[PDB]
Amino acid sequence: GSLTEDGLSYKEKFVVRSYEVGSNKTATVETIANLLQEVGCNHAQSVGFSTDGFATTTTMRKLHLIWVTARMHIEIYKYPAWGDVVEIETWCQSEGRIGTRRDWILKDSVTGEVTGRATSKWVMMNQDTRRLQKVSDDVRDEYLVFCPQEPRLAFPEENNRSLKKIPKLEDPAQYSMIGLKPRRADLDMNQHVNNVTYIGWVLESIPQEIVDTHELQVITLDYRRECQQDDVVDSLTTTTSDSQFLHLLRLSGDGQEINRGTTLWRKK
Amino acid sequence: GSLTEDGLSYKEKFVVRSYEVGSNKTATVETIANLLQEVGCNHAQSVGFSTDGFATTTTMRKLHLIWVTARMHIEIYKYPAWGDVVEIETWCQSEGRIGTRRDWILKDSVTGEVTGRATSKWVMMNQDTRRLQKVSDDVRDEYLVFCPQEPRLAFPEENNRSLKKIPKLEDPAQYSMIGLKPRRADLDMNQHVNNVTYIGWVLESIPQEIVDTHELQVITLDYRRECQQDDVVDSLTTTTSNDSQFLHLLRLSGDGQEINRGTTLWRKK
Ligand SMILES: Cc1noc(C)c1C(=O)NCCC1=CCCCC1
Ligand SMILES: Cc1noc(C)c1C(=O)NCCC1=CCCCC1
Repeated sequence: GSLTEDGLSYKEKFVVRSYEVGSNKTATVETIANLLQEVGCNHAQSVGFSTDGFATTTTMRKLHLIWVTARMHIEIYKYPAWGDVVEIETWCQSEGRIGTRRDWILKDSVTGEVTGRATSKWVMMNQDTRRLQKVSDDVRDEYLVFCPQEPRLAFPEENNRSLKKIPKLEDPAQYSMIGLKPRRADLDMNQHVNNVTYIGWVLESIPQEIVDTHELQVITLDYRRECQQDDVVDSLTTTTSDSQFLHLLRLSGDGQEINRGTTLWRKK
Repeated sequence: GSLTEDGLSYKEKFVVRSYEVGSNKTATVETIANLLQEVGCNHAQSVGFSTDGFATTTTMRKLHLIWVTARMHIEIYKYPAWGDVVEIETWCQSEGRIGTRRDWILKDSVTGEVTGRATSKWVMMNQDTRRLQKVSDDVRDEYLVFCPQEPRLAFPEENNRSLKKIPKLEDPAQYSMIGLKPRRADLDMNQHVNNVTYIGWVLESIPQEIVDTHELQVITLDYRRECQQDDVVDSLTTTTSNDSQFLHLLRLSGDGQEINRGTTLWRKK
């Protein structure tokens, strides 16, 4: 992997591993999501930001400020097979005082064809109080020198799937998976649950028949609250429709929301 | 990755990924175990065996026979850091009519120093009845051409940890983690739970204080029964011991049917 010629984006190649594939002999969506966070981390390191998952600058660390994912949107046209070479390109951009955006383009290295794309919105917050801040001015300058100044959107379409409001699932849910817990493998260097684990938890309430007759095409997820090491999650799914579903992750007892999303599935 | 000059072993290099590390900023044991299974699969493919996790030959598929892990033994001296390059060498060997053995050597590519080693015993079995059978001569000849004919042991020692009998944990267990379930990410191409998930489940009943003051040095695990997609596991641990040793047991949540038993040796950090 390396920053491109202009230094305003990063590229990296991956060979799909034997343990990274599911029932269709193709990469799981959790493998794809892990590959996205890997190239995003390598881009953060190549420009001097932190590599702890928060992509902080010098002044952000001085003020105990971090970047947190608020929303994610992934669209996959073709899942890579075992042994395939995928090329991922990533870049970040300023969204005024609202926050940051990180985009990804996935391509098959042999054909150069776009096989997937992703977008994510990030917000600035105090690491201890968790209170959101509007992006100041001294922070915008420390990281805008690494962003293209002209807009560069992985999903350029005027008001598309990545910018639609997600509603709260109403009880009773059609499908559910209860008592989900993260294990040590799901935790990062600072013992926080990996962002990709929440994707897997959402998909656990999808029935096995849908998974065996359909492929996941689009996934939009809102991150409301962080799940701790000792927290237990309930995964809820209801059909809204191709096949579409509405999702909800909440804490096992009290029912405190952690995530809500939508999935669009295509027949095999 | 590629088979070595003599074709009797396989090597592959890996760069440790950001999401593959834990609290120490070093690779988790599940990442190490996944890297071992990856190079083992690439070696199976390089010599024409199946790549479904069973490493079957033509005649084995004709008779519905598969290789299954019976025991695993891993020793780690130094866990690789984020961005480090590790080199893994693997080879398999005939253990007469008992089964096969697969060995691994982990090295830091920059220093060439041995940072870890692993061994595993495999047994032949009918895929459907799950009945273990002695390895026949037809099968023995189809894979012996890929094994070194002289012994090559990752753990050559005359009385080492990889060949010690593991006892069954007696209730009450000192520590426990209940209601563990595999997710879709933990399943292979044929919807079987990945062998590395069982390692992670064993380590879930280790207290967080041990994990934060010690590093895992040795892990020996016996695989008695396969956990299904819809099965729920209970993880049990009791201290047996500068070092700390534990006895482990994985069993089904209800009835308590054993799936695994093992031992871990931890060194002060
Ligand atoms: C920048 C940066 N610095 O460290 C990391 C790690 C990144 C990064 O790109 N993380 C993406 C997080 C994510 C991926 C897939 C699921 C939804 C959330
Ligand atoms: C040969 C072969 N062919 O496909 C695969 C996959 C292998 C392989 O080496 N699997 C190792 C299994 C394992 C890994 C970590 C500890 C527990 C047991």
